Amino acid sequence: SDIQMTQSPSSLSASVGDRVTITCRASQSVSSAVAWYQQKPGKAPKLLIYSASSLYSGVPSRFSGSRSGTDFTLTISSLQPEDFATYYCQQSYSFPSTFGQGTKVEIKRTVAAPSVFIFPPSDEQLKSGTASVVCLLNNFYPREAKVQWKVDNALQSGNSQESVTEQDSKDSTYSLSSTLTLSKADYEKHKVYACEVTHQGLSSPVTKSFNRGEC
Amino acid sequence: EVQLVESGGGLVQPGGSLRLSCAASGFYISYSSIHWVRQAPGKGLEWVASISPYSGSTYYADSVKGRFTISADTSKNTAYLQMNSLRAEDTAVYYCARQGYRRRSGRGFDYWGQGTLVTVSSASTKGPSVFPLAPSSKSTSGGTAALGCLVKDYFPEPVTVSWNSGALTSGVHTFPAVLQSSGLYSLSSVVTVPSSSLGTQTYICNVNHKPSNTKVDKKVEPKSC
RNA sequence: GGGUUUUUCCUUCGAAACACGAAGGUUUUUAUCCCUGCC
RNA sequence: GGCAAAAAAAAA
Repeated sequence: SDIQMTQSPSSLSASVGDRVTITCRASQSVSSAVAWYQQKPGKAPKLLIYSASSLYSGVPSRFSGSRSGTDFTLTISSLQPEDFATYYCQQSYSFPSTFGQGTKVEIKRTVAAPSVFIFPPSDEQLKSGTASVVCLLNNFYPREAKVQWKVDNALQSGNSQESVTEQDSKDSTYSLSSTLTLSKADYEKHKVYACEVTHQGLSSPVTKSFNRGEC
Repeated sequence: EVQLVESGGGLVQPGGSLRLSCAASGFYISYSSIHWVRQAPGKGLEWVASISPYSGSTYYADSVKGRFTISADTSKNTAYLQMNSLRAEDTAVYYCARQGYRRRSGRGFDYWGQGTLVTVSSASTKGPSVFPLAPSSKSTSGGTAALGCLVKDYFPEPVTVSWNSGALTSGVHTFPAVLQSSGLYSLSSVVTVPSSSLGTQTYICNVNHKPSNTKVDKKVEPKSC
């Protein structure tokens, strides 16, 4: 007889000043013994609402919760950039206790074009027989943006790893790391190392590069 | 002023055992319910145990009964979690939480530790080799330009990078570690500044991998001529 | 029907989900208790 | 009308 919490949705995205609503439905009765948390990436969670609807001492007024039988909503009257987080609902009606799968609220802001960078693999790393040229996209929006690697105009595939920060808490911009990993052979073998990115701050795709030796 | 500080996690091998502890400061653990809540990497939170006051009664998630066991020491104002028969499924960040005061917040959890990461793996630890990423120019450098440290090949998470020992925070971006086919982690930390102050200031990153027990500071420079 | 004597469920509170405590509540079961004498 | 009686245990 374990109670299960069903949060909706898994993710959502609204502009600043938009109104956003999360809901959790309970398998069975939990009274108003429901709490809601905010979790920003990596840090611990924070209490927003206790007792299904009461507002915890210190939280902004724009967060509220209500209960309709077994239907719990959590509503953020005005979205603000500080509010990109992941929200969880918790029932503490009986043991064991149950959370939701979690709702990840992203934020909508105007398109911001990445400033692109390329780095030659430091030769201390060529001291070790491996190559790590690496490409960078700083402070941009939206998240979806595509990097292509070229080597002597030869398009490359299946050898590069991308990593992207969480959305910024102030201006809600993203940042991405494309790292191409290769050997010491293939680095001093070819000459030019192109990195082209296609994004919506770009009329045409932008490419940055260098040559080997001439650094 | 209230604060919970968990510790004791790390890398442990399957079948192995750990003990976490939770050091309370700011309030006495005997008068609230203390719970442990774990969170898998990138997945959601999961209640694990709790002990309620005065009675000292405990309760456990179905996931961990038989294996896990929560105790409290009211003198050391510490709550503990002994973990036996550890399995790969148990790899997570572990939080201890205080249940707030009944009038002040019902059954809500009002203060949380910052969490201690437990890695269940057969692998053995390796510290990173860290390589600088230099701002590359073949002409004059009067703009804003970026630079950073590459942190390659280590296990397990986490590493902690700090530019100039915490002096540099504006425009710093430490990327999440991605896991290479090698089975080791590797990430990049970047910081932006106007190059107008490049030649006068120094750019060292403070990397630190306590699993491997490594602390390295590389010193980021420009390239050829 | 009205009770006596024991139980429980619930409610508010005690730093308090259970356990312990305080102050309260209005119901109902057992033909498995009493409804008897006196001006 | 005025008194006096009597009396075991369960459940929400």
